[PDB]
Amino acid sequence: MAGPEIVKLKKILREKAVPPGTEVPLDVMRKGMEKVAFKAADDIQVEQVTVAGCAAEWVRAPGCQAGKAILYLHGGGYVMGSINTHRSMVGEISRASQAAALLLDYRLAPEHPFPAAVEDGVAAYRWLLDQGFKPQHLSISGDSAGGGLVLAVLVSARDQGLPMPASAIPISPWADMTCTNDSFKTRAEADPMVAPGGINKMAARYLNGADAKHPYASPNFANLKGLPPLLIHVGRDEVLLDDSIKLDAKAKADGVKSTLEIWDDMIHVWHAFHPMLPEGKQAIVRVGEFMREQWAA
Repeated sequence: MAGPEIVKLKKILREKAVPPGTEVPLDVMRKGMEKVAFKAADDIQVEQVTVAGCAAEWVRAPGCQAGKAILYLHGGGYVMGSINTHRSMVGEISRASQAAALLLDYRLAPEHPFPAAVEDGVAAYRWLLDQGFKPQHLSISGDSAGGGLVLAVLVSARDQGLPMPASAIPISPWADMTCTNDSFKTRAEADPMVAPGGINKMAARYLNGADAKHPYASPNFANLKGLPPLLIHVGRDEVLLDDSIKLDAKAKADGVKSTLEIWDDMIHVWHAFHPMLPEGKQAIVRVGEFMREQWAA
């Protein structure tokens, strides 16, 4: 039985979102998301770098432990989103985890379709390793499309004989490009956050004709064996619930140490609304603890 903050939030999201079924230009969507992006806390500091040909920032909250890093892979359907749209939540994750985060501006579709984002994520993880960061001091985290891409980067890295990080935290991941999961209807009406055709257009654009079941496009179909300990966050009120429930079971089957938390009443990447959502704040804290626990073990 729900908190007033998530209830005032859902209404605002319903009010401010584009009516269903309506088809918005890509560059309007890109600009929309840029332009309402939260501003990072004033005590977050940032450093521009280029990694594997991409723009990135090191995002450093206070408390950052020397020698630790998180590779962060932002959300946005694989077609939008940027360093700017995610700096605020990654800042808070850096805060809870006491580790600096590398926030990658990875290649976006449709200008760069799949596997470009995966090539970039793996190339960044490699670069982290060429910098000196030890695998046991690493973590990878990502929301939505960034959440799938986390798993995809691991399968791919692993497949290329790269050593796995200490932990991985997909947040509301999209790990099944087919979008055929039951929670797409059972959960439709409770979710203010995601429409498709909306989400289907994104997959169409990312894939550009490629197998929707490719392990690296959709890791719910991947051989997950060897992957590091996982924590998967998802909200009960998202159409993408089933992605996480199935990812979790996939990881379990494949011998992976996985932990699924389904947050009651929560929406898609409710972490991003931390400035006014007690639950956003709490779940980020939790992402932190998990990282440090696995860096503890």
